[PDB]
Amino acid sequence: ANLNETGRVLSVGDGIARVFGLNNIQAEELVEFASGVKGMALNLEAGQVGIVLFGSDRLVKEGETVKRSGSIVDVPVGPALLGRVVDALGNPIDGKGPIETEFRIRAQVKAPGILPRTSVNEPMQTGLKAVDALVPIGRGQRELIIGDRQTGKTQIAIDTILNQKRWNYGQDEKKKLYCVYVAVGQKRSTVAQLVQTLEHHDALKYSIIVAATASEAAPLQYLAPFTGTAMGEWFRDNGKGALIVFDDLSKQAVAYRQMSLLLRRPPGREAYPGDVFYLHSRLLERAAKMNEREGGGSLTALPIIETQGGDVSAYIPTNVISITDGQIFLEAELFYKGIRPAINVGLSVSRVGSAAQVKAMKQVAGSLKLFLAQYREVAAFAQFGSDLDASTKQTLTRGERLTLLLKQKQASPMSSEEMVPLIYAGVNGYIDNIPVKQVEKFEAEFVSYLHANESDLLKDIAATGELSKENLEKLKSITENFVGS
Amino acid sequence: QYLAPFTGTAMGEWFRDNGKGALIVFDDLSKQAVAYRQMSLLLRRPPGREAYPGDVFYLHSRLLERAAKMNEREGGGSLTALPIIETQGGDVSAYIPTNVISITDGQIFLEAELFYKGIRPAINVGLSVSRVGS
Amino acid sequence: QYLAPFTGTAMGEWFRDNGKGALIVFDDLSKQAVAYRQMSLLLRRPPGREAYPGDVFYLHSRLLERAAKMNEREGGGSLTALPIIETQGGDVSAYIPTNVISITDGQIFLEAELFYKGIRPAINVGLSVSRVGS
Amino acid sequence: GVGSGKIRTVIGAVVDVQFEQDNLPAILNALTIDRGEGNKLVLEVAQHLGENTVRTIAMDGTEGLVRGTSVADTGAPITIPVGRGTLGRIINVCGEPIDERGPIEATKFLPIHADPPTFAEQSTTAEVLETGIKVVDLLAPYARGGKIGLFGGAGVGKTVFIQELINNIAKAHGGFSVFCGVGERTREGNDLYREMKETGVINLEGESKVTLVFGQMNEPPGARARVALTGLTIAEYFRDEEGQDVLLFVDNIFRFTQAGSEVSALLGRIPSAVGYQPTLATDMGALQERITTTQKGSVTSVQAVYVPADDLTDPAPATTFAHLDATTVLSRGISELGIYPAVDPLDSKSRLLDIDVVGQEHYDVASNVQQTLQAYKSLQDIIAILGMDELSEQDKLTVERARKIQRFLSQPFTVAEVFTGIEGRLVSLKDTVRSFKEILDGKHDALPEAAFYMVGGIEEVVAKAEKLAA
Amino acid sequence: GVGSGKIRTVIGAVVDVQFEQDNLPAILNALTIDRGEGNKLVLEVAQHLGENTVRTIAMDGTEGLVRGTSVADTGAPITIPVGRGTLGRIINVCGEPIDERGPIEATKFLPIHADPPTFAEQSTTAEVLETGIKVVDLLAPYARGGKIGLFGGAGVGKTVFIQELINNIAKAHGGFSVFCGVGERTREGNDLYREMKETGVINLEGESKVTLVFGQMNEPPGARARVALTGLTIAEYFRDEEGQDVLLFVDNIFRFTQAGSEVSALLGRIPSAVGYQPTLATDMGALQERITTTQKGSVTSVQAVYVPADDLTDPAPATTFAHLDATTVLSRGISELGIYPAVDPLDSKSRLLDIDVVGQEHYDVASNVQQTLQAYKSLQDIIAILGMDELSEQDKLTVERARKIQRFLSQPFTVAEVFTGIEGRLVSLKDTVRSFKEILDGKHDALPEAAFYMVGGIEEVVAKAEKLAA
Amino acid sequence: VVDLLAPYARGGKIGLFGGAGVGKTVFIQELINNIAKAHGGFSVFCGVGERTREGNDLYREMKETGVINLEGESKVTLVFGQMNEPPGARARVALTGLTIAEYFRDEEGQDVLLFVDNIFRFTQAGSEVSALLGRIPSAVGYQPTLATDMGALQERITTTQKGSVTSVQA
Amino acid sequence: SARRNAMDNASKNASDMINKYSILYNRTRQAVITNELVDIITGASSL
Amino acid sequence: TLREIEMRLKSIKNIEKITNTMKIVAS
Ligand SMILES: Nc1ncnc2c1ncn2[C@@H]1O[C@H](COP(=O)(O)OP(=O)(O)OP(=O)(O)O)[C@@H](O)[C@H]1O
Ligand SMILES: Nc1ncnc2c1ncn2[C@@H]1O[C@H](COP(=O)(O)OP(=O)(O)O)[C@@H](O)[C@H]1O
Ligand SMILES: Nc1ncnc2c1ncn2[C@@H]1O[C@H](COP(=O)(O)OP(=O)(O)O)[C@@H](O)[C@H]1O
Ligand SMILES: [Mg+2]
Ligand SMILES: [Mg+2]
Ligand SMILES: [Mg+2]
Repeated sequence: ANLNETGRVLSVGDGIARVFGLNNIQAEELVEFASGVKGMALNLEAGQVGIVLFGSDRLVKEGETVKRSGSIVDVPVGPALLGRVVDALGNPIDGKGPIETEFRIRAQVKAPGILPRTSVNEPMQTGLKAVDALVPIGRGQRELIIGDRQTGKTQIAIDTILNQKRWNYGQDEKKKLYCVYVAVGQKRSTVAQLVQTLEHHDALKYSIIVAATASEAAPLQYLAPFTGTAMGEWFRDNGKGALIVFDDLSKQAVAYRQMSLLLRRPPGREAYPGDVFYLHSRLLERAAKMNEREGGGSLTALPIIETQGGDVSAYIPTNVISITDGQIFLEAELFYKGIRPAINVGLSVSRVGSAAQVKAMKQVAGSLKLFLAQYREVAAFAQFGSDLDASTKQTLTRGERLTLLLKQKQASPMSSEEMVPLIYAGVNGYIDNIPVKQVEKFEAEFVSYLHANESDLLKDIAATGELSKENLEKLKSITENFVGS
Repeated sequence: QYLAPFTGTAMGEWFRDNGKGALIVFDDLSKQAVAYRQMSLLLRRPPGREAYPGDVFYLHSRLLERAAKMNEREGGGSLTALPIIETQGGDVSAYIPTNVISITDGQIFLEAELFYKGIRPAINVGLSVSRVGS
Repeated sequence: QYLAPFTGTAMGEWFRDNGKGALIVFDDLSKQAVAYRQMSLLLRRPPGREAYPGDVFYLHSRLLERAAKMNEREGGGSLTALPIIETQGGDVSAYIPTNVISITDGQIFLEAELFYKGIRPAINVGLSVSRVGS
Repeated sequence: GVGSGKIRTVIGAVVDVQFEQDNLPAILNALTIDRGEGNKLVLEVAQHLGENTVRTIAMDGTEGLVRGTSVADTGAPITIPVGRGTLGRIINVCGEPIDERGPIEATKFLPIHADPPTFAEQSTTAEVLETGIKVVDLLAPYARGGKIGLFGGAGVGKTVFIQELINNIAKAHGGFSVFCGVGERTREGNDLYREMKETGVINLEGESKVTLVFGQMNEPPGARARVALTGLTIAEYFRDEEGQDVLLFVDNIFRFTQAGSEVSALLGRIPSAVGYQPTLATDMGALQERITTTQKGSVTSVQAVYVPADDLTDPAPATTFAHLDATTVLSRGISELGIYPAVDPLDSKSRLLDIDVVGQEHYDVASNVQQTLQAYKSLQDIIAILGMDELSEQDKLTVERARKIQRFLSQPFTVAEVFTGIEGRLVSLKDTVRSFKEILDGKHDALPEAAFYMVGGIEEVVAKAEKLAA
Repeated sequence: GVGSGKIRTVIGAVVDVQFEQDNLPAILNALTIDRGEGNKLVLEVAQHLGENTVRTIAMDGTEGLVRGTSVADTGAPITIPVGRGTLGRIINVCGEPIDERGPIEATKFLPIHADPPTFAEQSTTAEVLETGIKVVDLLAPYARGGKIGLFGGAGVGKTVFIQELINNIAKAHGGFSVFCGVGERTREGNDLYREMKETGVINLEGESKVTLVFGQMNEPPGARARVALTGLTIAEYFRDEEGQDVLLFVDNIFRFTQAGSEVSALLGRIPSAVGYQPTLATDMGALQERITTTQKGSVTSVQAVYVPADDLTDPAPATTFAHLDATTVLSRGISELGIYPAVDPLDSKSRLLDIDVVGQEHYDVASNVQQTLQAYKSLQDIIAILGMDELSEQDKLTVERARKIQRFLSQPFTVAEVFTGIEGRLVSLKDTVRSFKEILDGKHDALPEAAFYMVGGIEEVVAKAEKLAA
Repeated sequence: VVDLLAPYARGGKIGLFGGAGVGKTVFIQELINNIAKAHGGFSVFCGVGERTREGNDLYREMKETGVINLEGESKVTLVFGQMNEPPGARARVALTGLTIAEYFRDEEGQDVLLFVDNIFRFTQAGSEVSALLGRIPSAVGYQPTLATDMGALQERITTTQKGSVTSVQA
Repeated sequence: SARRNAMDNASKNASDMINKYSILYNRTRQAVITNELVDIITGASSL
Repeated sequence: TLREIEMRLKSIKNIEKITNTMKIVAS
């Protein structure tokens, strides 16, 4: 009888439910069917309501009564979600008890304006020496992880999460960083294995995993990045620092293409809807560093875009690259060359990371990147331009040692005090004597002995983090003592 | 043109059911899928690769599958099929060929490079292969 | 913008009929086709290649055919047309170029490679031809 | 609920059935149209069109249907018999034995549609499965209890690759196996069915080990898009109710995705990219996620995945890589050179190529072989134009080793005795590893490239080099 | 007729409003849906669907909208506060401040939509603008009171190039300025807003000089498509009513065209090439023609143009070429070498490259530079194959000169202090004219080619040569 | 050269290549005079969507070469459908001129020549008509009825026991 | 007298590479025209 | 890809310009 807060279903098909009634329903309002399946009403038409399903269409028949929820799609937030595996809606799926909720934040929240923002200066050490030295990331920055299939995009994001363990032991809040991993379109076994990998390093108890596997309905895969961002936006608004990794956005646009094409919304380029750019624009823009009057918190977003044959000119990636504050291109061709991570430095770049990079590294990394900027040009032509000229051949025996030094095994984040000695031995070229077969093992115990030799040389960086001219006189005294090993 | 391979198969299928031997040569299925694409695109059916409908493979699949050697219980007759596919520039990675190749029990490739050279028939021995020919 | 080449031709067609000489330069037809295409796709007229309508060739054909050398029986005047086509990366195989080139009595190709070389105007002598240039 | 409705319209392989009020069958239910004497015609509810009308997909041919014929509602999805009685039988998509050896006797009957295993009972088994293939047990080692995919265009040898693992692994593996043929040649099942009764896996006079399900290219889209859900339902009963390790060989899983595109136009869906259906990642995800190792039992799946026109950017294979734990990409250009199997060493990857699984000894060789094979195919332009003589002194030695490795990777399979004549060859995992250390180093660098062609390890290379030296 | 109307449907960012007869609002009007507080929703009338129904485009988010709520008609387009009181304020497209520094002081109000100046009131201005960059004020000089475009894809240095032109011109230019941001990053506006408070252009103690109207990429496509028309209204008020020479930096103008494509699909338009809207040149032309120099005042505009996937053949930038007086194409291949700015020294053209504007001297200097760089690019194959030894004695010197020139084209920008650490260097216009002749003649053909990287002026190249030699 | 390397098929189809300015109009005018005196059959020239100037220059070049005389009786008939005519006209002109050639074949029993120039603009004109009818365009924006529209013109060109029609199509 | 043998084969192996890269270009253009028109036909005939 | 085909063509098509003009020069 009443069709203002309830309504009967006209037709349900492939997750799309057209319901008659709901005269007082809002746009993007969560609804509840008579079979426990949720859903939100995207397009409010004249005489009917287009509702997508957060589940299966098997339990819904024609004429099913549809109760409302009277609220836009919101999700639980707070610190009581740290260490829990949840879906896109917020319901726990790890089985470790229900979710204690502090407050709730909408899934579709407008990004903060200009004035509540401030210039980024807080660093975010990923642990990778090839990243923090060449493409530094600040807190509130948008650094894209774009690459082809199985080139190391996921493993780079994990190394950033595992690296932030050494700051969750202390009490300093400016260095704290809580991680968020939003699995979009993956399989149940991969995400579950990723949880145990994060539980194998005590990295789960400060990170929140939002699982939207491939079996779930397309509205769930679409909403998972937005809900994950809102769950990390709670830390931003309360002064704390947060980090979220979208893995990935290339499969989210596929799910958003289903909701659009099945709600009879007109398609655009490459069968994707028109606002496929606005799908990602309002998502990454919600990550920034805010004023001290607004809390002083920061949320950093790491999106992942899987290309097809290195095609950086495809529809979806060209949009994302135009949004982020830089990208980290992973070329599958450099992976077999030995370079791991296969970071094509000639294309990856950060923008406002130069002033966010550590001062102890900027003192040695500012010139370091430009040594490879020359090396990629000369090393590519030593048999094509077949002229045996030893005039500028010194750059070849210099870059091949540092580019081989940028290697780093999987899930092995090197600390700031563990990376600065290696770079100084590379920029100066004082390790060119050792062959290309023992340099990878030279680094293995060049870091370990420095702890036993001078444990008071790492406690200063743990408090200050800056190396002055005094240590420059000591580094020269440390260098010459271990050149014969 | 779309029905001629099916009826011709049915005409040679009478010999197959009566324990006899029959042979059918489709010349050619490359121009049959053009006729099927014509009636498909005039029926407002959405196109796909090379503007062909998605069921362009199911067109030839149920066609060639009717050509085989039957068991001893049902006489033992057999129907051999010799389909023909015309390529464009030696493009074996095209839509229609990859569909037919994935149906037929091998193929006999004919590169035009050896044809004008003198080798006739220009059978590319390096690409032609039979499967149950052991 | 779609009516300008036609009203411009008719204004230059008065000189042709009165036994006088006339010259007309369409600058440009490549931006006129995008104007007709804009109003055609909004008039629910079915699109074709590159969204250009079916009668996109009938647009530039009946426009340039109105330029000719008249007999002395009709005055003896002459209307000369100088169409201009802005290509995209030297793409002489695109739709609008293929239309106009197949209608005009030759073309004068301007390649930017010779413009940076210093030769101005950068006239590609090797492939720019005139049919009745004898 | 059990009522009765009538057919309103019939288009292609899609039939709409009109019911009365309150008697509408739910989605994914099974309908029955009685031909009576031939057999029964089954439908499956796809969507509710409204006006007391549903839209179904026919599990057989729609030829002969007349508007007005009544249809009965079974009140349940396509129920199939599952249990120990299915071992050694050939079943269709509906659940009926097509081996004409009598009805299949069983007690439990499960529907073909079932919810995939949740996040709670997911397993993280990263165990190596020895295959005997050199390219496999070195570069992309298969994961036991995981999912393996075989790509490559038509004619590269995806079907031949499978029947080797059926002959090699399925016998050493004591557990049961299931082979569901999805949209492939019918003779490839007949010529394989006789091979299972002579090997010992299937014995009609005793107890068997494998179960056969077949929906071939002669089957309409409704059967070619649901036959994969029948063979998978049986494997889940052996895993979650009997707790056995089950092998699931799928060939070809692409036909499941393909058949969905032949009906999506008739189901009223706006065609997605390259004429595909929007529900592509979901419909595939609602089938590839049910194939996973749970806490109960373990399921190892080796699925052959067809690639349309050698296009890996095609929407059908591109969404399949995410559901696979280890990939074995086959290339067409490799097969034109005579290298079998045509396993691309630069595209076949695995999750077990880590030092936490096989150690540093195996990982060093695999990382050194892929680096040599990359240096040769990255300078392929200079070799093909300026010639091999226009190279450096080291980049000419790497080419020499790579050409040996590229051919040493080739291996005669057990089923390859009918195409080559050479006996079948099975090489151990550790036997393959050291064989490449004696090729990357200064050892055996005097032997030609023809000494590594169709060979199983160096122990057979020298056996050919012994004939070569004379 | 200001009254009320009710909502009929809400789909995404497109909301249709039902009105009563004889109360139908005109097209391009402003409709307000009242939310209790400020920043209430505004709608832009786009179409008259008939039956007293109007299809509008949202200027904000549509979540929370309920069918049946009343919609007020202001009977006028989006009227923004215009005047000298807009300086130093951050305003949205609606005309409301978002810097929470209070209301906007103004008297006269003007709509955002207005007819462009007629052909009879157009002004022909061939005046050179002294920028401070060597490559700019040489090959492709900018035209004061004209329309300047910056091209290239994402990551070639378009935004940094603008932040450099602000530091140089906004204080040398006497008249006011308006910086409108169309669909760009929000932090880039904040990183720019701080520099405004420190450059002296914007101050909170005294009345500022520039107006900031920003519509970021987080705002729906209805806001990005009309925000460029908002900042344009402020500039025209300074041109028509104040008669001042105004700077109108647009970044980025590509988003204006892109936002029109995201709405055109939902407005039921047949998509054109590359998924663009049919009203491509007209919608851009209805904005580029209003940005022109009339006989009352003058408006200079430096519009950065994003190039999708580095494809200059894309319909969006290709239509922009016909509107600009001077183009500055940024090539990505120049950025990969480390040369900033990545201005293509051959593709960057200008209308003021004539002997009637700058003279025969400047025109001949820039002519020999391009011929040199074109001759150097013509020998790219020989240098990489035959080396430097296999060349004639004439083009050898040109190669030795072109390498010095293209490395001297790079200039360390004042904003590029954080990217290179090198202090910014600024040069005049006529200093560069004599600096290149001393390079073209051979007067400074002894200095090394690495002494031209990141230096400003010829008298500084020698200063670096003495230090590097020691 | 013709009767040795690439002999023309009696009642078949011959593709004529080469641009303009090489001597293509003279080659056609030669075949008109030859066959009319070698075998005794007439020739048909159909202008499928060509320029009006080329039609006037060829019509004036035929009255000076001897193949057409207004004070006597000519040898070849001319059917011109220029570019200024809508795509409906340019898609039926080839079917118009072919009909005249079938009259000399079936009723008069002769070996007729059918010159088509150009045959590509016979297909292009069909694609513009197809776009006007709204039928979904096939590959490369062509007609779904591409092999039939082309076949509807060529299959009518064959050899009978009464006569024959040879077609030389540019 | 051996440079030519390395420059004559460098001309017949380049021509054998031009043909295979000229057919591929015609294939890719033929794929662009369709896969873009199909993208228009889908969006146009969606209403 | 498509963007690099014509780019890779112009290189190979102009490599033919070099090798063919080094066969007669050596003569
Ligand atoms: N820095 C590294 N050093 C060594 N090995 C690595 C590194 N990064 C990744 N790998 C290895 O490469 C393999 C593929 O990496 P990863 O799983 O990150 O792929 P991906 O980028 O996520 O692509 P996909 O999502 O398609 O799998 C992994 O199994 C991992 O062991
Ligand atoms: N591993 C292999 N060794 C030798 N020959 C092979 C191998 N794989 C495939 N072939 C050859 O390829 C042909 C067809 O391969 P097949 O497996 O049928 O392709 P598909 O995977 O498309 O079915 C066979 O005739 C066979 O000779
Ligand atoms: N003048 C310059 N000097 C040094 N680096 C620059 C310069 N301009 C741009 N860059 C580099 O280019 C990258 C992106 O430039 P940006 O201005 O963001 O380009 P766009 O705005 O077109 O994307 C930055 O990370 C910066 O390091
Ligand atoms: Mg991954
Ligand atoms: Mg197969
Ligand atoms: Mg920018």
